[PDB]
Amino acid sequence: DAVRDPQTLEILDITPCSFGGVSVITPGTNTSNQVAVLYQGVNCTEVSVAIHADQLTPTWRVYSTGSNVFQTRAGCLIGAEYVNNSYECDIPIGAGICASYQTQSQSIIAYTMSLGAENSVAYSNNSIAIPTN
Amino acid sequence: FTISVTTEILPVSMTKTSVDCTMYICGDSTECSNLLLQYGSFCTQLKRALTGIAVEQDKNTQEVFAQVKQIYKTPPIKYFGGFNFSQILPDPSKPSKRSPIEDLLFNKVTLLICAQKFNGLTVLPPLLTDEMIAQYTSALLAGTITSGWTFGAGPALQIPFPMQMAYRFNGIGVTQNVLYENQKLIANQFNSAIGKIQDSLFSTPSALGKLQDVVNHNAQALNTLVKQLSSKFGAISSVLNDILSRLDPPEAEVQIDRLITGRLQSLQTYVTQQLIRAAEIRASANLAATKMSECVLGQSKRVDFCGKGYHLMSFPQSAPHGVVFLHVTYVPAQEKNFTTAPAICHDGKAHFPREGVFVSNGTHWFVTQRNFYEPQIITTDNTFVSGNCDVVIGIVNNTVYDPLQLELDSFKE
Amino acid sequence: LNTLVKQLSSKFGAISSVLNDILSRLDPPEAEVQIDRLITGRLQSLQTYVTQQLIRAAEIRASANLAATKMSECVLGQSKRVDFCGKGYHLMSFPQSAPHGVVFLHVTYVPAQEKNFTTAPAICHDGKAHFPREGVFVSNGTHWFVTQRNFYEPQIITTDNTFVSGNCDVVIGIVNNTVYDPLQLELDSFKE
Ligand SMILES: *[C@@H]1O[C@H](CO)[C@@H](O[C@@H]2O[C@H](CO)[C@@H](O)[C@H](O)[C@H]2NC(C)=O)[C@H](O)[C@H]1NC(C)=O
Ligand SMILES: *[C@@H]1O[C@H](CO)[C@@H](O[C@@H]2O[C@H](CO)[C@@H](O)[C@H](O)[C@H]2NC(C)=O)[C@H](O)[C@H]1NC(C)=O
Ligand SMILES: *[C@@H]1O[C@H](CO)[C@@H](O[C@@H]2O[C@H](CO)[C@@H](O)[C@H](O)[C@H]2NC(C)=O)[C@H](O)[C@H]1NC(C)=O
Ligand SMILES: *[C@@H]1O[C@H](CO)[C@@H](O[C@@H]2O[C@H](CO)[C@@H](O)[C@H](O)[C@H]2NC(C)=O)[C@H](O)[C@H]1NC(C)=O
Ligand SMILES: *[C@@H]1O[C@H](CO)[C@@H](O[C@@H]2O[C@H](CO)[C@@H](O)[C@H](O)[C@H]2NC(C)=O)[C@H](O)[C@H]1NC(C)=O
Ligand SMILES: *[C@@H]1O[C@H](CO)[C@@H](O[C@@H]2O[C@H](CO)[C@@H](O)[C@H](O)[C@H]2NC(C)=O)[C@H](O)[C@H]1NC(C)=O
Ligand SMILES: *[C@@H]1O[C@H](CO)[C@@H](O[C@@H]2O[C@H](CO)[C@@H](O)[C@H](O)[C@H]2NC(C)=O)[C@H](O)[C@H]1NC(C)=O
Ligand SMILES: *[C@@H]1O[C@H](CO)[C@@H](O[C@@H]2O[C@H](CO)[C@@H](O)[C@H](O)[C@H]2NC(C)=O)[C@H](O)[C@H]1NC(C)=O
Repeated sequence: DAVRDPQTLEILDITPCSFGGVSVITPGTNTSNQVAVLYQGVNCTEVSVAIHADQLTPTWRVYSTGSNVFQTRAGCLIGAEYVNNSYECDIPIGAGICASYQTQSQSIIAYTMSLGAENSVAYSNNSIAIPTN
Repeated sequence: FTISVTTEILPVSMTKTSVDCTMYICGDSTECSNLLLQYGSFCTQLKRALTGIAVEQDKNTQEVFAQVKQIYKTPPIKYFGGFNFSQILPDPSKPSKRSPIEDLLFNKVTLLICAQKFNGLTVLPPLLTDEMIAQYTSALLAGTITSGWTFGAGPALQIPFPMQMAYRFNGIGVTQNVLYENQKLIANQFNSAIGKIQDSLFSTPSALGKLQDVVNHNAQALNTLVKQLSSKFGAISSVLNDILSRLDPPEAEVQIDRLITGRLQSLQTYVTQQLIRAAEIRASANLAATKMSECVLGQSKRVDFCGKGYHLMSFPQSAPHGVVFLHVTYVPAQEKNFTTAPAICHDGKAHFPREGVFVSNGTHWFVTQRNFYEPQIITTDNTFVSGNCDVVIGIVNNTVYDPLQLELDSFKE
Repeated sequence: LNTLVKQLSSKFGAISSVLNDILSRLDPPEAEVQIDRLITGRLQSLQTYVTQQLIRAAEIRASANLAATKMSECVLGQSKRVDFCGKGYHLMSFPQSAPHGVVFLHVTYVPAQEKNFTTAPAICHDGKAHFPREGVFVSNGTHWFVTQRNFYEPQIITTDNTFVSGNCDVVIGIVNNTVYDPLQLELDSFKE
């Protein structure tokens, strides 16, 4: 975990390599051919600087940081745009964040889940509701 | 009588893990991976098993908690007939909209160790955060205190809370006039019991044992899997770079095959034990979903299912990796003994009670309901007639007053 | 099954995966050494297959027990357990056979069109409180009725709908109303 430098007497911690899984988020191939990429459990302020001249393990790095780069609690999402809306979950990414393929003309978006329609029962101490049908 | 609130704690899900088998077995070396690909497809099976476990654990919490079509809210004024649910409703002062009981349940379960899972081991986050599960439990609570069991069948239909409690008293077999004549006292008993839960889990340090056992089992399995990577399995060294840079390749490959076999067996034992534990957690989550459907969304007649006693109603609370059910039940209390008969001999006709029993202290006979002492005068409306009096064993002499003949004989003459 | 058959074509550190090629190329003292790696690999694949089949068999047994309980409880009777036999109040269920399983068609209720009313827990008539035998007291705004709980069907409040328990000084929310005794209305006319 830690090593003393044997030349100058200070103490330095050792942190291992970042690494992680790469997930590809797609709709059906009968619908479209564009995809989004999730790098799992990774702050992507270092994904951008790790894109070098043929150094990273995945050979495809064409996406890089060409916009739509979003930080989630489940990792970093590239190729999907975050919106300030809430729909029913379509493709689960994680930590309350899902993705879908909708209009705006037609692209992959990321959002937080809506748990349901909002309701408020009109409670009173002297009122009832009774079905007729 | 007595109203009692008990707690039942059920685990619903566990942690989601993913393993890179090539990184775990092979310490970023090209040729030891070349021996690893000679073994076929033992790694895709482990990957498929772990993904199936993770998807199942996401499915478990959605089965237990996501059972409302709409999110319900309490009215901004909160007076429910003297019943006082501030210990279980969420408060808005806290940044997390959780009840006080949920705040203690979050604080009690104690969830360099995270810096050691860096050998291909990754822990995935759950799909539903703690906030969303809290909004599920608040929606369930608001729907069950503002509508009753009506929102579990169709649309939510409002009813005052004492009328709902009278419905539930009729459900357990007691007339509802017992409620309305004792309401305040009944409310006070509820306001006692929901208080005591606040300390009953607090003084006891082993109350939340199941969720802590889930956390401890996952942690020790992960730590054992990491510690097994530093064993030799029949070699000079467990370090792959030292054995690579010390010997020639023809003996190096046939010796590191032993490390490959040992690490592969440790991975297989870990995956099989996670499969068995995932089956057990799936069974527990199915039981928790059944109790949420039957104890919370309705009133249950099954004995000892929703707590000890006669079930009145239940409340859900969320917990780390689980759920806590607060079961409110009706327990009988101070009882008296009387003499009883199966029938009454009046005019050569036997009278049986429509509902209730015949009781006597020694002088007179009365008809009472079975679960509460409320004696009433035996009339022809309380009893029904069947046969003569020579067939029933234990029939006694008494009189049965007709409330029609007396008024006719008074008013006509 | 495809994984188990495809696993048969790997070497496990031997010269070849074909056993007859190993026997037809080498002398027996080296042939046994080459065979033992294949034997260990194929035993390991068979044991993993049997263990995973046992786990899946337990998982199928649990759902088969659940389906047997659903056939006993939803089809051969009517169940009061909530959300066991579908959504709503249970009426019936029908079985259908499917490849490797069963499909249950659950017939249930949904209450559809609701109306809003005002309620009281009791009725003050003559210094005596009246509680409904079955149903609730319902006012549209002017008159009061007794209905059943799951369907709106108003009826005139009589002594055949309610029962009497005590006076009118203990129930919180009791209201003024009249209660019609159907004996006195008949007995005050034919006698005179
Ligand atoms: C119906 O609702 C009102 C408002 O919610 C109730 O008023 C509460 O009454 C209790 C005692 O019965 C007090 O402790 C509360 O402070 C009151 N809340 C208020 C004024 O906001 C009231 O009980 C009900 N109406 C009637 C006529 O009794
Ligand atoms: C109870 O609901 C049914 C529908 O389930 C109503 O029947 C409809 O009545 C309207 C008015 O006559 C017709 O236009 C529809 O065609 C009927 N639908 C069907 C499927 O028959 C019925 O009227 C309702 N009853 C009340 C009193 O509201
Ligand atoms: C419901 O119960 C809570 C206790 O959980 C009551 O809150 C107490 O109120 C008194 C009077 O203001 C304070 O002295 C206490 O400190 C409060 N306790 C807590 C834990 O905050 C609350 O008043 C009750 N509700 C009603 C309507 O009376
Ligand atoms: C039924 O039991 C309750 C206790 O659960 C009794 O209520 C107590 O009665 C005594 C005597 O008057 C009081 O000192 C207490 O304060 C009461 N407790 C509460 C919570 O109100 C009740 O009296 C019993 N009923 C009968 C008929 O014996
Ligand atoms: C058995 O219980 C009943 C309860 O009503 C008692 O019956 C009444 O007792 C009083 C005593 O003063 C009499 O004035 C009433 O006429 C009785 N009622 C009827 C309907 O007869 C009865 O006394 C109790 N027995 C004992 C031994 O206490
Ligand atoms: C009260 O019940 C007793 C039995 O416990 C009845 O006594 C006998 O009843 C039989 C059958 O009617 C008669 O033949 C006998 O003559 C009765 N014995 C006596 C000693 O009278 C009795 O009839 C019942 N009724 C009354 C009003 O006492
Ligand atoms: C509450 O329901 C009763 C049902 O009888 C209504 O009373 C009747 O209303 C009709 C419509 O005007 C009249 O023709 C009848 O003569 C009324 N009957 C009686 C006995 O008065 C009553 O109007 C309803 N109230 C409201 C406000 O809708
Ligand atoms: C109707 O209910 C009211 C209360 O809402 C009763 O009115 C009170 O009755 C007592 C007992 O007779 C009187 O002492 C009070 O003066 C009454 N209060 C008021 C404000 O007038 C009433 O008795 C009930 N019955 C009838 C027929 O009106």
